[PDB]
Amino acid sequence: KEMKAIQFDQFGPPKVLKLVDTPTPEYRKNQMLIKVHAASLNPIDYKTRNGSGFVAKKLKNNLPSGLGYDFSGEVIELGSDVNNVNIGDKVMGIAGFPDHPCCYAEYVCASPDTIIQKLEKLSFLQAASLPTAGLTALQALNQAEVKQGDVVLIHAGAGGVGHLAIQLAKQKGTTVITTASKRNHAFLKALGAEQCINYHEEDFLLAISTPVDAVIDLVGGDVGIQSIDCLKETGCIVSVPTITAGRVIEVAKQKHRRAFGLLKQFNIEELHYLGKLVSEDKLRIEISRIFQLSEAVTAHELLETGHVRGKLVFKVR
Ligand SMILES: NC(=O)C1=CN([C@@H]2O[C@H](COP(=O)(O)OP(=O)(O)OC[C@H]3O[C@@H](n4cnc5c(N)ncnc54)[C@H](OP(=O)(O)O)[C@@H]3O)[C@@H](O)[C@H]2O)C=CC1
Repeated sequence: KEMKAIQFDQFGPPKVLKLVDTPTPEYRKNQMLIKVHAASLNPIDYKTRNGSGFVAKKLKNNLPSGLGYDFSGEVIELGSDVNNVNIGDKVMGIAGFPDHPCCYAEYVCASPDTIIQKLEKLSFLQAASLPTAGLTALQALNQAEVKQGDVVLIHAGAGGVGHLAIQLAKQKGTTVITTASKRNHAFLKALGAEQCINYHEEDFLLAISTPVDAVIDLVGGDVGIQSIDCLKETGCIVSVPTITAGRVIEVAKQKHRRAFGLLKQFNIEELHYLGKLVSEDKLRIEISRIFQLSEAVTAHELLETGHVRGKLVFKVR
């Protein structure tokens, strides 16, 4: 009943992550046990681990805790009352979201409501890299009601959510403006960005010629606040980081502009859709580095720089 898993005993720097022997998750009669093949990293992982996030509030008196929500793998055990999944099925989805992060591990417990069948053409690494980043990109674009003709500014275009959002926005027929390092300019142009603003070189507002219909703000804080000034009268900002969502919405209200937060929800139909695109080479998931669980500290140090292009992923098997 043992497995290897990454845990942390205290909130702190990346060094607090440990590869630990731990029991296999318990599963209820309506849940399943999954042998994990792949699990991707998201910033929420390091914000929880350093204790800054809202999820850290709930785990405060409940450590040690695992980490990770995105996973890919094989169904090994099934509860008595699970009807539509079979043992041996290859699956992809989210586990333990939000209060029981657990995917940096060899086995996870999951509900059939938070997984789908992995398409055959998808690799396990691709399948584990998609759920959080992809569902967020899509639901942000939908919250902004992006249509063909619209101008869309996507901050942090080279990252996990961004690089997908750019591709999805291009496929919607929108003019895509984005912010990134000079180093990522060529990468983002190739994915469909019309303009890549080097945000180190000048105020990004100065680089934007005309009022924008939507801002997909993936940085938040003062960048999100600043983005309000480039919106059209009818434009809206979707500020995705949760910690400054309220602040950004308030300043938008004061500027008489529409603003939204975003809380990623699991959607079977959307993830089916995103996965199909990836299998048909119509949407690229950029996996910039593949780690073993043994390298979790290193992985988290890289992720916390805030300069990861695309996705980092653990190959568990
Ligand atoms: N509320 C929700 O349901 C969700 C919220 N999120 C949140 O959204 C945010 C982004 O997520 P994710 O895409 O995974 O993050 P990433 O770590 O993958 O994003 C890294 C990217 O950010 C860019 N970047 C860093 N600083 C700036 C800046 N000041 N201006 C413009 N770009 C910048 C970098 O570009 P470069 O190297 O070129 O400088 C890099 O490519 C996170 O804070 C995350 O917690 C994510 C998923 C769901």
